[PDB]
Amino acid sequence: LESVDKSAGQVARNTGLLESQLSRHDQMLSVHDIRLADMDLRFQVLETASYNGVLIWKIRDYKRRKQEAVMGKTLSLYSQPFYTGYFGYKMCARVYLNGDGMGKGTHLSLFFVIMRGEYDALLPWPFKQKVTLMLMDQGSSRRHLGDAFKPDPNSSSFKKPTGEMNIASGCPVFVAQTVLENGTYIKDDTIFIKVIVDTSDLPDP
Amino acid sequence: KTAAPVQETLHGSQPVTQEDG
Repeated sequence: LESVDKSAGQVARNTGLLESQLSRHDQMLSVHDIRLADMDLRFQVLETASYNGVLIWKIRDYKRRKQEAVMGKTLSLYSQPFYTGYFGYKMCARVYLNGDGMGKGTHLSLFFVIMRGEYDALLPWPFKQKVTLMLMDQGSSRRHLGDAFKPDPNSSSFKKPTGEMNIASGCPVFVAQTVLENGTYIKDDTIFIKVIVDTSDLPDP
Repeated sequence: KTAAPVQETLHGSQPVTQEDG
């Protein structure tokens, strides 16, 4: 037995059959998992996208996300896109809590983004809307640190997007880190930022 | 008669810090 022992062994040339199939699943379950896990973000995102010219991005795990810009590894964070409506400007928002450039480690920089979202095409270009950038405190009234600024249509951050996102255009200078952490701006270890796109006087139906 | 703010630079490929002066 060694010629037909392989006959009995043909049943072993079966192992690789069950095997090779199972492979097709760890693949899928993974791809699916990466997808399931993927559907989560999108579902955690669809729930938190403002539709009326304003934003309130809630930042937590703070002392975790500072030691990322401070010990360089996870510098900037972004909010969620917030539109003027459902089919318009996909204005995102990124935070440089430690800072970037002329306010890096001596200030907390926060800027206003503008994204490319289908309905850029039909909507008036270039961006030309007021954008009040403020900081929300958890405590009492607590002054809402931040300002706006009128878009200088010549700014290369207000064009009609051509790539996934735009050129930031906020303030590398916002709140001296020595004031942000010198308050309650980080209650329960969490901060909040309010964005305001002065839509006020705009052509309406 | 609007407002003159800051723009940014434009990313590259190599190591370096987010700068635009």
